[PDB]
Amino acid sequence: AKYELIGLMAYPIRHSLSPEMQNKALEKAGLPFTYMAFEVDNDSFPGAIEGLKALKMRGTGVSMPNKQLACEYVDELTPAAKLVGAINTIVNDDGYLRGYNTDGTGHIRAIKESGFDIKGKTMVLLGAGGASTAIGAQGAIEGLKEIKLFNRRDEFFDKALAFAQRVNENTDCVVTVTDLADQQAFAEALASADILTNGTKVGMKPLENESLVNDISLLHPGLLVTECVYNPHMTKLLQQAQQAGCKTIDGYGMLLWQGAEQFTLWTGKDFPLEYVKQVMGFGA
Amino acid sequence: KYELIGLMAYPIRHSLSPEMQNKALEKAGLPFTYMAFEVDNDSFPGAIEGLKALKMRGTGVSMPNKQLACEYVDELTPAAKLVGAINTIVNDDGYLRGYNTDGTGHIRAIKESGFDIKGKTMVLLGAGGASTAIGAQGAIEGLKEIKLFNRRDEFFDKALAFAQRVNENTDCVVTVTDLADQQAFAEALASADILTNGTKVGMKPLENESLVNDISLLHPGLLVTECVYNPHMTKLLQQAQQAGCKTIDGYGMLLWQGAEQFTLWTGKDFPLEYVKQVMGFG
Ligand SMILES: NC(=O)c1ccc[n+]([C@@H]2O[C@H](COP(=O)([O-])OP(=O)(O)OC[C@H]3O[C@@H](n4cnc5c(N)ncnc54)[C@H](O)[C@@H]3O)[C@@H](O)[C@H]2O)c1
Ligand SMILES: NC(=O)c1ccc[n+]([C@@H]2O[C@H](COP(=O)([O-])OP(=O)(O)OC[C@H]3O[C@@H](n4cnc5c(N)ncnc54)[C@H](O)[C@@H]3O)[C@@H](O)[C@H]2O)c1
Repeated sequence: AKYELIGLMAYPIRHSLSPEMQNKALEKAGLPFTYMAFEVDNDSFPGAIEGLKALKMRGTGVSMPNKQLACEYVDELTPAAKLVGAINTIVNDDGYLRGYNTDGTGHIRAIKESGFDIKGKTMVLLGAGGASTAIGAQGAIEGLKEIKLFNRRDEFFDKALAFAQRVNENTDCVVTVTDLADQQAFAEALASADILTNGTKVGMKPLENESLVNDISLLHPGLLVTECVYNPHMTKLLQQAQQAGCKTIDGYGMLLWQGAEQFTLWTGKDFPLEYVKQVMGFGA
Repeated sequence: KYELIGLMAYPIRHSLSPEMQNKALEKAGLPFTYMAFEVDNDSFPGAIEGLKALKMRGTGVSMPNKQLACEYVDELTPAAKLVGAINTIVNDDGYLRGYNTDGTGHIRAIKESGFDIKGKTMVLLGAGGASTAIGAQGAIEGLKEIKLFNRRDEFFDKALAFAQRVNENTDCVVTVTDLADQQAFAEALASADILTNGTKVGMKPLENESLVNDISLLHPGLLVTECVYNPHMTKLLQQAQQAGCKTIDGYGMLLWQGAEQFTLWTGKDFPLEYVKQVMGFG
């Protein structure tokens, strides 16, 4: 009876790995919090937030299709989340709601944890969806000199443009958006890049048999390559990077660090990352 | 995949409901989790918004929201309408049903000892949540007469009106006597099968008293029930036991009340003997 509730507001909720990860981390540390998932869409989201406040829930993770909508229900968003226009985390600080995007802080935390310094580097970002804008937003916020966002001409292209505009106009980070079709612009981008980051669905099943990088000669050792895809754990892009001497960061790195960021936001304590890693079976 | 079952009250710190329900849930491996939420009259309406939006299976309700909660359910039981307060809400696809298991619980605890409430005469001490719950249910289930005594406080008037609702909707006879009429108390008692305390007397910081100043108001063979369960053995029960007469304690009510809630939420049978032992109610 002394535990606070932390939710997950989304629909569907069947395939989430947050519940087990947060709860196992919580048990390990013996903290007075319980994590539960709830089926919430755009129509019930407003009443769910009223519940969050009335019941004094500690917070809630947020997923499709409520991430953009949730931005309208918090009192405060971080500068990175305002760039993104979407949050996956809400923290209830005694009635005052703070909105965060731990996908961006997590991925950026995973990078730093490897001993890589973000400040002033050049990132070649593939995609402009939820993972990519969150990643680039935080990256800009933490000092990236430039971001060479490459996105095909699909339903996300204009999104890339506004994102670049927002990041450009609100940060000292220089973002350019280039059409993926221009392979030479891509070749020059990669050569000048310190980090290659895939935030697209390419690499994830069923498309598990492809990368946005046609030839490994396009990559150069010394380049750090990060992957958002965690299914499969070993993407084609990752294998290219490992077959080119590049240092790497897999999907599990972002997933675990992202979970950590949420955990600390809600508990104030450090996340037992190695433990959660083994317990969830992300080690093999 | 688990559904939430809450408790909406303030305070919540002392409630034994969370442990009982979660022990019972865990014993059967049921896909539900019970959790207490600190909620009062001002946050109750938003908390109900939350029960619907989050799709909770339901929620237990305790002070100070039992009366207010009746205005937030789509449907209430006949007993609940007589009491004017509920301790239980069940959410059936957005449709909310209110029940007062405190009534059914106490009555079930009585029937369970081997005693039949039909046609009997109960001397009912009190007019709060416990007493009106018990009286409502007891009346509905064939109680011939309810003689309730209450001091001249804020619950006296509530007692009068309560009596009226019951007297008007049941075949039960209910009277309201000033607890200060020591004579009527001994007399209206004299002819009684059941003595039931629903007041706070017996519970700390009133653990040294009883509303029974004499045993000659007790015919050892009589039935004395106590709502108080802190302490387990109240002075009113300690007298009764030494008096020789048979009694039903607060634990009986607590467990049967909890059982009803559990079955309403889960559809399963409550593991009462297990919870009893685990809770150390033995
Ligand atoms: N590791 C983690 O913690 C984590 C967290 C979030 C998302 N992800 C993963 O990251 C990936 C992206 O998810 P999201 O939510 O941002 O997706 P999203 O639907 O919001 O956007 C997908 C992006 O991929 C690009 N894309 C898709 N197919 C493409 C193709 N064939 N060629 C070129 N571009 C293509 C789109 O233009 C778009 O910019 C998914 O694999 C998801 O599983 C991982
Ligand atoms: N065992 C269970 O399941 C269960 C359930 C509910 C309540 N309870 C217990 O029942 C008792 C009553 O709780 P409630 O919710 O009905 O309280 P309540 O506030 O609603 O009503 C209190 C009643 O006690 C009377 N009273 C208070 N002090 C008195 C005094 N000094 N002398 C005479 N009468 C006095 C009042 O007039 C009133 O009628 C408490 O001990 C509570 O813990 C037990």
